[PDB]
Amino acid sequence: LVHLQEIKVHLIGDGKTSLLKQLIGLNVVTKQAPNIKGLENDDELKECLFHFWDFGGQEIMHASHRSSVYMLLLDSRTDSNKHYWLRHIEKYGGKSPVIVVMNKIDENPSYNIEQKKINERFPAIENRFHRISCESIAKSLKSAVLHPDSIYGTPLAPSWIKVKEKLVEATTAQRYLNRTEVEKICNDSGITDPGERKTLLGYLNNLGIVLYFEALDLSEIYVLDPHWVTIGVYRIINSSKTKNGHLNTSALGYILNTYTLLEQRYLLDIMKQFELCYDEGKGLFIIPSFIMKYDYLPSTIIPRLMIAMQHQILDRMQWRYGMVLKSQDHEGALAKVVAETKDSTITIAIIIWYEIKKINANFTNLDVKEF
Amino acid sequence: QAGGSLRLSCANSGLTFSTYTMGWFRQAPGKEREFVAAIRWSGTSTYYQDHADSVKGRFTISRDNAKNTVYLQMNSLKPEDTAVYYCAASRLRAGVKAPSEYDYWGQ
Ligand SMILES: Nc1nc2c(ncn2[C@@H]2O[C@H](COP(=O)(O)OP(=O)(O)OP(O)(O)=S)[C@@H](O)[C@H]2O)c(=O)[nH]1
Repeated sequence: LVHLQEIKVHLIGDGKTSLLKQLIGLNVVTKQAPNIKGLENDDELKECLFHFWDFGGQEIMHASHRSSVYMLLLDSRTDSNKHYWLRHIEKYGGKSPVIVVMNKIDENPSYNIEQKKINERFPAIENRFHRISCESIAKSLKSAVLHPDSIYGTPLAPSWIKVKEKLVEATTAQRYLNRTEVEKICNDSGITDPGERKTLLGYLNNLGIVLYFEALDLSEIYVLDPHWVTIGVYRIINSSKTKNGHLNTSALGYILNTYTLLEQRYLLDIMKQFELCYDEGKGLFIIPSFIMKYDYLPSTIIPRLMIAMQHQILDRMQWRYGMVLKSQDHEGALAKVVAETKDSTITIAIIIWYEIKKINANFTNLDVKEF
Repeated sequence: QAGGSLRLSCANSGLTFSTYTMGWFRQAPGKEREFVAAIRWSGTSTYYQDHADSVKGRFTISRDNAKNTVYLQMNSLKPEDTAVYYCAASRLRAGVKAPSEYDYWGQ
C-alpha cells in the first residue's frame, strides 16, 4: 500500500533555542530530512516529515494543544523539577519514544544526572541521552522515529491519504470543519464506517495537522487547525490582563487583532468548553492559571477547581495560585484552597474533596498522597 | 567463536516486496519464535527498523535492493545466545509492526 512517512516532535522544556539551532519557533514548524543537520547523511529517512512543537513558562499549561517523539530538555538549575515533565509525558501524549537531553553543560562541566535510574523508571527512554552544550542527537532521533510504538511507516489505503490531503486543504482556510462536511469528505472516497473515520481522524490528530477532541460538544466546529486554534488559546491565556486574574467583558479584540469577532466568540466557546475558565457574570473571567500531596502536580487543577464560581466564594479572593471560599449551604463555613508549585502541594482551609477527586479522575495512574 | 562476527544473508525474489516486511527470528529450543530484528524496507526507504533485547550495535540489520536481500550482522556474539535464525514475511497492510502477521516463513 502507501505509507504515511510523517511524525511530530514536541520539545518539552521547563534550551529550546539551542535545539532551534539544529533546525537552522513558537511551536508547529515543519522540516524534512535535508533540513535537519547531522541526519541528512542517512538516505533511509530521506522522505520523512518532521513536526517540531515547543513551549515554556510557569502558568502556560496546554496538555492537549503515540505518533510522536518527545525530546525532554534539562538544565542544571531546573533539575529539581524533573519528575514533572517526565510524568507529563508518561500520562498525556502517548506511548511515544522519549529522548532526554541535558543542555548548557559548559557552565557546569561536572554535572551528569543518573541516567540509568530514570531510564529504568521510564521505559520509553532506552538510553537515548545527550550531554552537549551550545551530534548524537541525530542518531537518537533516528533510532526513536522507527519504533513500533510510533507511527512513521504505517500502511494505509491511498484513498486515506487523498482524504487527508483534502482535509488539510479545507482546514488551512476554513480552520474548522462541520460534522456534515467531515462526513461528506469521508464519503467522497465512500468511507462511512465510524471506526474507519475515527481512525482517520485519530491519525490526522495524533500527527498534529488537524486537531479533533471528543469533548467539544459544539456543532459549529468538528475538527480544527492547530496553526490558529492553539495560538488563539495561547494569546488569551496570558495577555497581562489575565495576569491580574480577571479578563475584561469582551475585550478579546484588544488581545488579538485572520481573526475576527465571529472567531472571537468561537474561541470564547472553545475556552469554556476546554474547562479552563468560567464566565461568572457581567463579563467577568477567572483564568485560574487538608494536606494533599501530588507528584507531578497537574498545572491545571486549580483552573478546574475554580470553575465552581457560583459556589463557595467569599469575595473575588484569588491568588492566581489559590482562592477563598464561603459556604452558601446550611450553616456558615469559610474555606480557602491554595497551591504551591515549588512544593507540589495543595492546602485546604476550613464537597471540596469531591471536586478535587472529580478533577483528578481525568488521569491515568496518577499517584496521590494525603496527609 | 565467542564474540565474533557472522553475516547472514536472506534473499527473496519475485514476491509482494512492497506488501512484505522481513523479520529475523531466533529460536533453537522451541523458543516460540522470538522477534530479533525486522525491516519494512521499500527501496532506499525503511519504515519499521526496530530491534529487541540485544538491540543495536550488538546485532546489525540492513537491506540491499540491488539483489533484494536482507543482511543480519552478528557481532559480540554471546555464547549462551545460541539459536537458529529464520526469515519471516509479513503481508498485511492494516496496522504497522505486525508480529503475528509473519505467516510466510522463509527457508
Ligand atoms: N548566548 C547564548 N545564550 C544561551 C545559550 N544557551 C541558552 N542561552 C540563553 O538561555 C535563554 C533561554 O533559555 P531556555 O532554556 O531556552 O528557556 P526557554 O526555552 O525559553 O523556556 P522553556 O520553559 O521552554 S525551557 C536565552 O535567553 C539564551 O540567551 C547559548 O548557548 N548561548
